[PDB]
Amino acid sequence: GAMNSSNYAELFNNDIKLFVDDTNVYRVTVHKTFEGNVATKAINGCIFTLNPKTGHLFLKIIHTSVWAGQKRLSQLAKWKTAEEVSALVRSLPKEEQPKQIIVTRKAMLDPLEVHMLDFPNIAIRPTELRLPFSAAMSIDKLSDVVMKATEPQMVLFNIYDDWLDRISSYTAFSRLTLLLRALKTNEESAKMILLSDPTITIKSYHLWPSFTDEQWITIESQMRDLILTEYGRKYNV
Amino acid sequence: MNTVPFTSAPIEVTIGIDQYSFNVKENQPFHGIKDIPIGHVHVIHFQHADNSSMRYGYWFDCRMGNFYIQYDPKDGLYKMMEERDGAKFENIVHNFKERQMMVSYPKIDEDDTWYNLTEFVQMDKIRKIVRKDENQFSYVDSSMTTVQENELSDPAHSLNYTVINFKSREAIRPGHEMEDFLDKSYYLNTVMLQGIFKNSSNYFGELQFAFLNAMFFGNYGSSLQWHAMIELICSSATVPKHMLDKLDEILYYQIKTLPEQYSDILLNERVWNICLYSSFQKNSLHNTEKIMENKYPELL
Ligand SMILES: O=C(O)CCOc1ccccc1
Repeated sequence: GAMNSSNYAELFNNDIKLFVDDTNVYRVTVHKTFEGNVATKAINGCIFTLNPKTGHLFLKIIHTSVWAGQKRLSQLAKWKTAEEVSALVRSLPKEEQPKQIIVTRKAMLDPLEVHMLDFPNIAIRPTELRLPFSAAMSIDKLSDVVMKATEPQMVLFNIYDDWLDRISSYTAFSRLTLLLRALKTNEESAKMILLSDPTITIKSYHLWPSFTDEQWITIESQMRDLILTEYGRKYNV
Repeated sequence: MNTVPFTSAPIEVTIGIDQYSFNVKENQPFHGIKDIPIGHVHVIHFQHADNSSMRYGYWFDCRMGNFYIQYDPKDGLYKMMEERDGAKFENIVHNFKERQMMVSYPKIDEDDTWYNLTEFVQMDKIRKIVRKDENQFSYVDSSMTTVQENELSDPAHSLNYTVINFKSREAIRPGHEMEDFLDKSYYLNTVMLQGIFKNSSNYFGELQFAFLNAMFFGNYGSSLQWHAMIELICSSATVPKHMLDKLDEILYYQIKTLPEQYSDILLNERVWNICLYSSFQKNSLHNTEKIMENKYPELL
């Protein structure tokens, strides 16, 4: 079935689940040709696959070479995503394989179901949550490793840093989605909020700054204000 | 010509014989159907006046024996039986005619509709889909589920249609996931035609049988099968040319025969828009497309 906010706590029970977001798999710049036409050039992309209970992000880098000589790339991208997620599941020990995969875009359902035929007991589901995972490429260290890749590559991160040492997975996911929604809504201002104190640093193995508990409360407030400010600007409220 | 006599007609009923229908009143002096063109296949079907729930009937080949109908007051339905005493049967059907309490099968000579609907339908293949080996005829009704449907609860009383499932390992070669899902030609040609049906005649025969069970009994699983078998052909980029041209004819006569007021429940909009306007064979169903647009534009 489809996921939503009635059964929202279920995301953090002990059944393993994986969100898959394909919005950054096929990425282009749109530029003008010598004959005056407009032409695309692909740039590196990524599959965003996240277990929300543990913070484990499996970031598969999609190198531009996979598109060479291919047609209908937006369609192919969904099948490429499905192929790689299926491969990820097969590479995991059985006790680590998900019981559900939740796709952020309904167009991924048939490609993933077809690639996952060998796993009849893994449920493939859409969700009715509007998740901001498209803004994953606003996280500086994720963007950097994607744009630097010269070959297909799988990179691993805990997208929650060390937060689970102090907060629940429900709370961590809420913090993540708030940060990413802010980055999606006003990227440059959201980055300013995060980097405005140069004495709070990002650990070498972390994605986010080493905020204390009280500093996170302040940051989260500033992020909620950013989002509300942009809503008011957009709708003249 | 053959005869299907009735012992009596104790309950008011609508009786179908092939594409025709007539009514019988309660305890009307009715003793069956005469003048039936021997064919290769026939169907006699029933819908009771006092309870239109359960349509039901019997597929039969007049060449495989002498068949009659007798009402069963315990089970409450008209049952087909076979008469093994031929001289007894000739004695009835050479008289009951001599009494004139039978309706005449009314075949207009211009009308080739029944073999256009059943050319590929065979009784030996029917008896594999409807498994009741002790009888030479096959009972179908409105409620019978299909083997496939049972996999998603009395297997004896099921319709054993060939399972077609576009999102199954049978349909999709490992390593060819996108290819085989977007172009079902492998599944059609290697798996279904070469592997299971053996030739297109057997394929069209099940397709035709499924259509007729959907139309005559309102059997939902049959409708699913009919549509699935159309969609498999239309979703294949590579189909023999004889098969496409023959499919257009087969579908045209099915659409032509369909009751006009039954289109909301016997035609799946998604499937038909895909086959006529989006599929590999959108340009190969010229006559079907023309009858569909001029008879059922609202669906499209
Ligand atoms: O939980 C941690 O922080 C260490 C494990 O981190 C992983 C992250 C992605 C995949 C696998 C493990």
